[PDB]
Amino acid sequence: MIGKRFFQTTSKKIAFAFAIDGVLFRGKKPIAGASDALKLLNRNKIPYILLTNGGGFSERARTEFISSKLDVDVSPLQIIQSHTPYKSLVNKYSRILAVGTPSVRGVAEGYGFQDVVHQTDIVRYNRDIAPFSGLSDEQVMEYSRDIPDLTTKKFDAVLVFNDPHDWAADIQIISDAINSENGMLNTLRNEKSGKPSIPIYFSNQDLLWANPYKLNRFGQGAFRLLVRRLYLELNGEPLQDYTLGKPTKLTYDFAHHVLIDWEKRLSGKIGQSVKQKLPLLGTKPSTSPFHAVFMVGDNPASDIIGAQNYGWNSCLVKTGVYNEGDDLKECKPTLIVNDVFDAVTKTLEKYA
Amino acid sequence: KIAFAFAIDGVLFRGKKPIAGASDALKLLNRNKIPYILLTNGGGFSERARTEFISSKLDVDVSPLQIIQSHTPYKSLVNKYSRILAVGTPSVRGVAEGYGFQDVVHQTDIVRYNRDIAPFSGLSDEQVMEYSRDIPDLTTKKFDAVLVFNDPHDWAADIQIISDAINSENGMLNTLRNEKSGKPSIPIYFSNQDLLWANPYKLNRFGQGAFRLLVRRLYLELNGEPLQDYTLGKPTKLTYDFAHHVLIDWEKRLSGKIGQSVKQKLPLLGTKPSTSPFHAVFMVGDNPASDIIGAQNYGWNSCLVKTGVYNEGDDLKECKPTLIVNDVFDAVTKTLEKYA
Ligand SMILES: O=P(O)(O)OC[C@@H](O)CO
Ligand SMILES: O=P(O)(O)OC[C@@H](O)CO
Ligand SMILES: [Mg+2]
Ligand SMILES: [Mg+2]
Ligand SMILES: [Mg+2]
Repeated sequence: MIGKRFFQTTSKKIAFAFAIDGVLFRGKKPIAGASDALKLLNRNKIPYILLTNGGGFSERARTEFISSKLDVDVSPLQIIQSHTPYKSLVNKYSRILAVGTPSVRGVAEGYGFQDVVHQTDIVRYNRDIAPFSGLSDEQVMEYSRDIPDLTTKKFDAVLVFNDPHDWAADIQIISDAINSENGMLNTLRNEKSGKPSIPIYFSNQDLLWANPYKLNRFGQGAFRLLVRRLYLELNGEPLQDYTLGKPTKLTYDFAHHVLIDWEKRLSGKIGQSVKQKLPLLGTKPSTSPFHAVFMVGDNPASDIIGAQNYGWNSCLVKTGVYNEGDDLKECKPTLIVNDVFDAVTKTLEKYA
Repeated sequence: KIAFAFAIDGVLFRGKKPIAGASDALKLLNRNKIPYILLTNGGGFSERARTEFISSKLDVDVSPLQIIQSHTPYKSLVNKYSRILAVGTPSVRGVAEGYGFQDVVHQTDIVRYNRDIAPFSGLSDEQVMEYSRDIPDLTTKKFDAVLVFNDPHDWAADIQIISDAINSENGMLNTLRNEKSGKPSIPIYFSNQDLLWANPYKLNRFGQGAFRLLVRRLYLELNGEPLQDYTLGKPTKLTYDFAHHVLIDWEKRLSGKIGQSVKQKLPLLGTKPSTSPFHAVFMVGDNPASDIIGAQNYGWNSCLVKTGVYNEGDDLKECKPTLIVNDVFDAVTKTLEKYA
């Protein structure tokens, strides 16, 4: 690094994986320096991915939005959102309750799930299932659909894609499913268990996240704690669930595959028109071309501990969840810096 | 003298629909001049509005003076807390104002103020305009307490906003205190700990007790200490004492010792009645964890019905109803035939 320019010093490959909320954006507004940071990497063909516990729309839709806001080209191949690894569950669960904002229905169908039911479809079917739903009539008409065989075909899993926006209904409906008789709507099992009636996946355990507001807000990790609390109260055993998203090894392994394939494309070893193969859930990449990968994040409990457990390096920024002075617990970030631009420039200068 | 205290949900009504025999039961008590109150953990509207609705649907006369709702004893708090966050359905703002609280803020008024405070609020712009108000000095006047009147209908916002108040710097909006503690930044009251209740749906639904467990779980997660909260509603002693006073006074009005013209003095919170003029009071409820254990701990008798939360065969791992019966009419007829 020299002033604003980068200068390759070695053939050793360094890569970055960026969180988005609290690192590149707050809400829909870019963080100062975020555009400059990715422009520098693009200019010098340094591989990076966006590894975010956010979600709600398709990978293409989200990267097109980011590209336009940051004035830089980000490929849909560069992003892993919280629910992206759900692509690998499509052959496992025929009918899913896809929980999230109403846009997750389209995301789930796009991934290939055979029979997607959104939680608003159950409110639509019978308002009295969710007595504390806030949905107005206009919202029910926009969000929900009549579903064939809603009450005669079992649900096979609950997949939480992102945070839904009507939690008294969302929590009631999830609880109904995981305490049902073998996943049939309108049923309740006789026997208590730590094992839910059908499996339930959460894609993000972030208790807190940084949106436009000056104070950290609860995220899906908080939602998960709430579902779990009521499950325990009804069963007397903690809920056996599945978790994906940072800091899980499941998500880091998936992300690592994506990064490896991206670098092959970036370096011209693979054509821009070659379809990308979905990584197998639970598998470590065969190779790893990177001398180091730096996770750039704002949340010690997600980004930093996730990178650390995985064996990646990490930059902790101060533009999101973390404020200087906060207890890092067992986190030892490789660098702590003000913002994403400083993260990239200081990492390249030190480690490249 | 024998008296009755009825739960409403799962005993007299499922949602807005009367349970069969409910009307006949209260008409039987009226015909025979037997005093009763409605002691409910539901709420949302003023005492008068609720009893007018019940009177209409059951074709009987129920006085506003006969009901204690979850939040009725909040009337005793009006000279304690100037500005309150009044949480619940939008009608609870009006209930609070009617009670005499001086500066009532509903949780939707904070969503109106800044949508970014509640990123997972489901409120549409039309709902915000209908439910909320333009409160003066939301950010420069401290909140004095959080009072949960009934279940609100937008829990991601409602939980986020209550969490902000109880972790704030001394009640000021847009602040977060530096030190963790089991003591919330301002006091918080819940009016109903019912984990479950019976609405029109065939399976029991979560109630405010579930909402309370959720607020407490995130408070514990941020603070490492359990939340020091206040709780009212059945089965609490605070609510039963309050109801007992109301029952006493209603019987004095039913007989004639007190004239109808007389304004009813508010029972001060936390005090037991000086007297106890009833041979027996029977609490008629559907929920063992609320109605039955409440009456039992208070020293009242009880009838558990099967038209709400309880199903034949459920374990009653603690409480012992005096009678278990099919419905409210069987509770009334069987109790009178045996204990009157
Ligand atoms: O910082 P990101 O990109 O992982 O996203 C944070 C998410 O928890 C948003 O809910
Ligand atoms: O049976 P009630 O009349 O006390 O009402 C039960 C409440 O939990 C309803 O929210
Ligand atoms: Mg973040
Ligand atoms: Mg709504
Ligand atoms: Mg009841």
